[PDB]
Amino acid sequence: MYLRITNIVESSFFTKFIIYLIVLNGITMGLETSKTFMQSFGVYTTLFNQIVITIFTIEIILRIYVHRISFFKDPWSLFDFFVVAISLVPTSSGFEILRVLRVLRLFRLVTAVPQMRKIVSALISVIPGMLSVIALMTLFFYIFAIMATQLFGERFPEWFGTLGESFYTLFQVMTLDDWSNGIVRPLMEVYPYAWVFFIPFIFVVTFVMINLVVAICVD
Amino acid sequence: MYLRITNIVESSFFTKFIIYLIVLNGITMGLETSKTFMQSFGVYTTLFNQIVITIFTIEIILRIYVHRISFFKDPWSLFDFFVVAISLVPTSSGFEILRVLRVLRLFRLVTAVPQMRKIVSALISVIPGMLSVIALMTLFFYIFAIMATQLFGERFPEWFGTLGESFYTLFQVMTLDDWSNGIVRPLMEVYPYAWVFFIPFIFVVTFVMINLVVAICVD
Amino acid sequence: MYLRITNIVESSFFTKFIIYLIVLNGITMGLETSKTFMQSFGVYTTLFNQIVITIFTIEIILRIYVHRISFFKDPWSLFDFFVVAISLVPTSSGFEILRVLRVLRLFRLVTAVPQMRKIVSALISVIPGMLSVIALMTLFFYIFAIMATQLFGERFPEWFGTLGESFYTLFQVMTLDDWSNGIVRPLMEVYPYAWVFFIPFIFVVTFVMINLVVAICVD
Amino acid sequence: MYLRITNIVESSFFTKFIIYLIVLNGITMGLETSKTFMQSFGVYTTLFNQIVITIFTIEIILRIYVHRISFFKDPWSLFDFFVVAISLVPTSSGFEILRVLRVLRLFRLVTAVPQMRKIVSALISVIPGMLSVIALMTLFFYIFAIMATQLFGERFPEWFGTLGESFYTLFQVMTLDDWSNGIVRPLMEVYPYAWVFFIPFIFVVTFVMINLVVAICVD
Ligand SMILES: [Ca+2]
Ligand SMILES: [Ca+2]
Repeated sequence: MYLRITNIVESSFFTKFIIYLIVLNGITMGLETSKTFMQSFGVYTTLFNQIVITIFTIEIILRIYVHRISFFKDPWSLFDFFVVAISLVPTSSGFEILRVLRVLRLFRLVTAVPQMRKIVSALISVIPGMLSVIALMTLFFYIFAIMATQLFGERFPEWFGTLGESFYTLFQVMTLDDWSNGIVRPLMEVYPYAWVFFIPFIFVVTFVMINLVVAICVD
Repeated sequence: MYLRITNIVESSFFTKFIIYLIVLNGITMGLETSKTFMQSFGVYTTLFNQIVITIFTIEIILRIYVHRISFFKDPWSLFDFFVVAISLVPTSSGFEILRVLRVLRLFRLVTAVPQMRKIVSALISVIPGMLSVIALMTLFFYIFAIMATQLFGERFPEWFGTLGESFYTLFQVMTLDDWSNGIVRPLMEVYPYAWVFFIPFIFVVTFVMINLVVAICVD
Repeated sequence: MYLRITNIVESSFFTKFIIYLIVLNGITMGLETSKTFMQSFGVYTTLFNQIVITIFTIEIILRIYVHRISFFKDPWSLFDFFVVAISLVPTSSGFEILRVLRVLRLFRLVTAVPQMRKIVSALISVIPGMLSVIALMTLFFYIFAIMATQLFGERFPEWFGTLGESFYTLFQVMTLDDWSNGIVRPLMEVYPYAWVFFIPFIFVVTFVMINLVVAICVD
Repeated sequence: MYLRITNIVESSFFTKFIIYLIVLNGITMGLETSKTFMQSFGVYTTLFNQIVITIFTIEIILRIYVHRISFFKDPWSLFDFFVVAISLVPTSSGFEILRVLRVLRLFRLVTAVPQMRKIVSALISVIPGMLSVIALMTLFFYIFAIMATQLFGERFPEWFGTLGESFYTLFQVMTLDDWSNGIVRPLMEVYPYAWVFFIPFIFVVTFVMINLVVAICVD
């Protein structure tokens, strides 16, 4: 039966049928948003949902026999596995993000339609070039986050109280989001010199970020 | 009579006369802004305004006898038709926005003068080389918007209570506009881990946007 | 005496004596900032000021005989002229920005030193290859600023009440400064669809602004 | 004994031992953040600290014999000296920032690992080609910072009261951080024309900054 299924799975109709399902479960998920819609068609949607989930595991099962090892060395395939697997944990127990993480299957429209794959791959491929910088920065954030925690977290614990909090705040300053009126001006009412910590921080982090982008507009 | 009017329409004087009317009507519309000016010279204005609208329909009528089907295959011509069209719907009934949409005719200055046409066309021309990415993002926004609506819309309905609102709020975070003190910090007072949703959201969306820009610094 | 002075003006000493004065008057102007310093050495620096103002007029006079018509066709010279002229208008009368515009002379350090001149000129020269774009944008701002005034000015006059106000607010949205929580969200409490005006406005304006930057990276 | 140690220092083991210490002290410094961890194992980590600081000075001592004048002409080497030196200054007296500045030693992970050194060097190397522009801006900031102090510092001393504050505030406008609702709109409630100072300021400073990035995508 091997070549029978290898001709079912690999068939245009099979793929195009999967894609047709994604776009339907996709649409169906944007409807599960309406409290109104659930009070009229809630049952329709939960069933339709459970259905598609089977169809996708059947498919993923079929897909595996036709590929075996070759499959668990395909990024795109692994993805579909894990995404469907997430969708498999029952509508219960554990955390509830799993019920929410289900909507990740709409990312299959990327995986199971070229052009997306291409563009996605075009994007991801840039990442290796950045890891030298990214590393540098994370060391930097780690260093400043520590300094910040022990300079400001006594009077300003919301913002710098914990190593993690400083990380968050520092990230915020880096996105330049409300950094002066929101954060540094307050700090200064107590620690006049706080500007000496944040202006340099901003220069460095924005400098690095400009290089990093110019780096990507060459490779 | 055709070649008579073809010579009239194609005549530089005709074009330049149109362009002259635009720069007059534009100035007129900026004066229609002043409550003072309208009490003084509102009469002068509304008639000069209606006059121009006639002239522009006559022109557009003339312009079609001289181009026929070639016209409705011209972007710029279509534009002008559709723009003057808007301005034709009476100063009453339906949606008061129409009366306001009238000012779109000042975009005829773009259409009736080249170099503008050049620059605009230069701009537009970049779009198709972006649609692979734009689509990618929209799928992303769509996925996260749904996730957010079901993660935060109960305690935070202004911001996430609805698919639309999540779209809006998500866009706002993307523009990095007041995203931390304005939104995530609040969110966190209830959902400590909301940073796990938004920091990734921010990296991705910002990354994509950098690639999209560099993509245009190649083509 | 012509060639005598033509040898004084062109003299490296003279030029370097000018640059020396600038850096002093510059230093002197940052000292004039302190209320304390003025209560000690105010009279010192006021005279020192009037002194330098003469020296600079003497020079610009000498500079003219030596160059005549050639001088009033030099950007950098015209500048130096006008910036000294401002510094000549009596310490009284009219507007008091003239007392404040006097600090523009420190821009002579840009004029009187190359590399600065190089860099300034390098910058400026990019401008003509932007005017096509700048025009487009200004037309756009003018169009939207009009729409906005007659759509939100009635309920929201601080922000859109006047053509100028809308220009201002629009600029602010363009810099993406506090635009959603600060403006569009309030707007929406009254005009639910105001998002329809501002999201597009942002796309256009930021798209256009990105192209304009990529233009300056191929020129 | 010279060549004996020149084979100790210049050994793989040595370097990799140093790197191993950094990553350990680094982890130790993130644990010193927790008030909990300090009430438990504070003693462990305070000793561990003095230990590493010894090892590092011994190493730096060794490193100098093996290198002499070649060492105090290596950026990276000088760094480690200075950084370790700061870490030597007793746990008392003067200012406490010295105690905090100690965490700068984690920058040795950059000093003492290539690729980092490469990437950092890549970045720093870009700087000299910016000094022409940077200079320009600092003159510009200085000129406007002075202007602002005398136009707004009387009614608005938090923001422009002192030369320094104006620098700070102006910097903030440059990052476009809450500049309109936070600063200019208020300023305008008293000085209607303040927009005539800040909008130009913003174009110039943003324009320049755009070029400066385009420069770094050519050099
Ligand atoms: Ca803000
Ligand atoms: Ca902001």
